[PDB]
Amino acid sequence: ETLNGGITDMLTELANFEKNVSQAIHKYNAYRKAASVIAKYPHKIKSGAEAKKLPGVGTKIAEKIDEFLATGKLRKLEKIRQDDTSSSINFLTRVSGIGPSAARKFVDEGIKTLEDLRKNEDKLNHHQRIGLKYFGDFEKRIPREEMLQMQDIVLNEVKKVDSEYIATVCGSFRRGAESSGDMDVLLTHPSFTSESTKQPKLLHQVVEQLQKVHFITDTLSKGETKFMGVCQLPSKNDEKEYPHRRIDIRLIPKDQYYCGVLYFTGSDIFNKNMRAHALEKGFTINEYTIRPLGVTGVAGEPLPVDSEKDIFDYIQWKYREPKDRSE
DNA sequence: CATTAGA
DNA sequence: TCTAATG
Ligand SMILES: [Mn+2]
Ligand SMILES: [Mn+2]
Ligand code: NA
Ligand code: NA
Repeated sequence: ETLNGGITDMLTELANFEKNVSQAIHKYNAYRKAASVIAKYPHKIKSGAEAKKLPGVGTKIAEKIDEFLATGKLRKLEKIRQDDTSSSINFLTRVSGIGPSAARKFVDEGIKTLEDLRKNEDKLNHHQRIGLKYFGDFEKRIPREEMLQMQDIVLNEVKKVDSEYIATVCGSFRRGAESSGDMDVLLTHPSFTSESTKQPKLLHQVVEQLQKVHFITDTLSKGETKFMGVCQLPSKNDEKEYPHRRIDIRLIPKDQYYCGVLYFTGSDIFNKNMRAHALEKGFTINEYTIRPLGVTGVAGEPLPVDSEKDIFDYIQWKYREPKDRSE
């Protein structure tokens, strides 16, 4: 956690580089397990050989471990960091919609800067264009204070549309968080569950409403169950217009709402930890259900969940407010 | 690990 | 169809 801090960090620096700049899933995969292992190890790695004993660490990495232990730096790491080609990628990759693959390609064609990207908006698909457009606003965090106004709105339309809808803004926002990166709204409806062959409009009508009033200003991707767009709080009585925010809305078969809600409320840790406990307590949890465990090794049969509680009760835990689902 | 765009 | 990119 700090005892092997640099080691794991340099390791991941290295991994990440293989995957993005290079397309070496293997080495890239290599750096990763090593990094995973040395991280666990309970003692201060004092040399490559010591490290070497570890599963995943071989000669290649052991050698890096040394140079780093001796000189508080690393060649390849100095080399890479400097490398403009590789920096370029690490940068373009910041555009929503641009991933490594496209970053490489662009770069090759010589598009390295944001500006290059502008002069060449033509080579960019919708997502990435919108991504390019709001690059600035997309990088900004969401002051909770705004999150509240946003939530406040979405709820009203959702409802105005059909009183039946149930919406819950999940995420860190949910968990108290002072600011969030983007807004996740989980939605479901009684007339939509596990069997009942969809009702795509269900998702569609809200979107349309939301757009109707100008909260959604753009669409990145809309499917029959998961809409991914951009929103904005009405720039009041001018002088202060609000930054463009990322928003995601997803339809859930009402029968698996809370499971989802549980899940997207995180945190990653609260999750696992919740997950591991349900295991002892003879079950299993996942993005959509909780199935009692049978002794034959495994077992199924989706228990009936009516609120976040039921999940709790099932695994027989203490209902933990979202506020404390921090780990 | 699943849902969407795109070509 | 596959393959990229988000989360
Ligand atoms: Mn989020
Ligand atoms: Mn999200
Ligand atoms: Na070994
Ligand atoms: Na990106």
